[PDB]
Amino acid sequence: HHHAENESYNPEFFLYDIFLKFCLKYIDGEICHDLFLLLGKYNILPYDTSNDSIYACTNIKHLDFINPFGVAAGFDKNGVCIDSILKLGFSFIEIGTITPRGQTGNAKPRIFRDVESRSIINSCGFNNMGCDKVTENLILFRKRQEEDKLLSKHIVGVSIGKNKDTVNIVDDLKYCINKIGRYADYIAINVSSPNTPGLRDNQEAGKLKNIILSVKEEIDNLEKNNIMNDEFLWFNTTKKKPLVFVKLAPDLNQEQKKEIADVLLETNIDGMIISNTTTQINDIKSFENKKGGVSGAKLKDISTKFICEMYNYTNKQIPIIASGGIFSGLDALEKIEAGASVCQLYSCLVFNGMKSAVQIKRELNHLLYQRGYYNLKEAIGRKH
Ligand SMILES: Cc1cc2nc3c(=O)[nH]c(=O)nc-3n(C[C@H](O)[C@H](O)[C@H](O)COP(=O)(O)O)c2cc1C
Ligand SMILES: Cc1cc([C@@H](C)NC(=O)c2[nH]cc(C3(c4ccc(C(F)(F)F)nc4)CC3)c2C)n[nH]1
Ligand SMILES: O=C(O)c1cc(=O)[nH]c(=O)[nH]1
Repeated sequence: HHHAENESYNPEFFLYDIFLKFCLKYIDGEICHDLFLLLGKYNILPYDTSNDSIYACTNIKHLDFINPFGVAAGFDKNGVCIDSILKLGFSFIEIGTITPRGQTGNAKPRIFRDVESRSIINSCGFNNMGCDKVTENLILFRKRQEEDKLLSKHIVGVSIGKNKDTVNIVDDLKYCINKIGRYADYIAINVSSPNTPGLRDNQEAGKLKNIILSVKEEIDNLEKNNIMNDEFLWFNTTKKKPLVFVKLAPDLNQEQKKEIADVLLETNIDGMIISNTTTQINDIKSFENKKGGVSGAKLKDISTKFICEMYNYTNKQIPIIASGGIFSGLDALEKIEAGASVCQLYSCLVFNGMKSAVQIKRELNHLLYQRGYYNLKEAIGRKH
């Protein structure tokens, strides 16, 4: 895997795969992740030195993604590794999920990998330093961005959720908006983690509608009450108020999916993230003892079908962010042709490591060539 065919700051430098195979075999998952974050904290991760193809750029409303690959929520929960993760070759990252107060999360061990099936199962429970500290972390990023031209088009979304013991989710969502919203290019509303009791209940149509409208109202009030401030309000990439996405769980029946789509149309959500982890996977022997949501290759078909379903149920009016089992350029094109405008990676970064973005971007470009597309946007929804 000598990178020279396509030194150490190259994401495909041959030692990374060697270290990763060893880590995946012998080293606890959460310790591997700590080591990754530590390398990123000290800016010693490798970095991608390519200009991305202009023919694989994509957008959701005014968000102009330089390429179609971001890192999904839950990878940099605290926003401590934003620059270094982006510089691996990703166009955006969704930090969080954050909650108003910090939490250490559910008890360990709580994360388990299965290399054979390229799957993960987790019961993390929203481990994060809390909205106020993560807001300081994001502000530090936004200040570095302001000075580094190389980062000026990269996007940062923030996933928001509730503390375990909070009764009304809306209170926690509004708290996060008023503290971190002005530094976000978009807000992702997390009503789909399987590891916070009762959170998924908020996918019910009536509750979801009130959640979306409350979040939009709070963002709109943030603007109204602060535009005239001397310091410009939107200290983000877009220089506009954050868009609002909802992240949905794949474990829903067809009637729930249809009622949610009706709500998304009425409330004018800006995007839907399809999807979070699933609790409906049984045939992973090494996970049989274990609690939580499953990610990875065994989630691919489930979530791709879910994209097709919500694209049609929303009559193609709500942009889609794809999450679930994306590893290859083929996987990515299947999500886009199913309806997605943009892809998020998580398991691919765990199992393929530092080369994840370089490799998948290369694979997608070649496929767009072979398939005869002029650009990526032409492929969106072409399955339908
Ligand atoms: C350890 C772990 C923590 C996660 N934490 C979050 C989270 O905090 N918020 C969220 O919206 N999704 C979270 N996810 C889900 C991912 O963002 C992603 O939606 C999911 O893993 C499916 O994508 P993949 O198959 O590419 O891994 C987490 C996933 C894992 C494995
Ligand atoms: C929230 C959460 C997620 C997790 C688990 C699922 N994350 C991981 O397994 C993980 N994350 C990052 C890595 C990579 C890495 C890590 C270390 C090294 C080395 F340099 F040390 F070799 N190389 C490569 C893949 C790049 C891995 C294997 N736990 N908790
Ligand atoms: O923090 C977690 O446990 C978590 C959140 C989420 O949204 N999805 C997930 O799989 N885990």
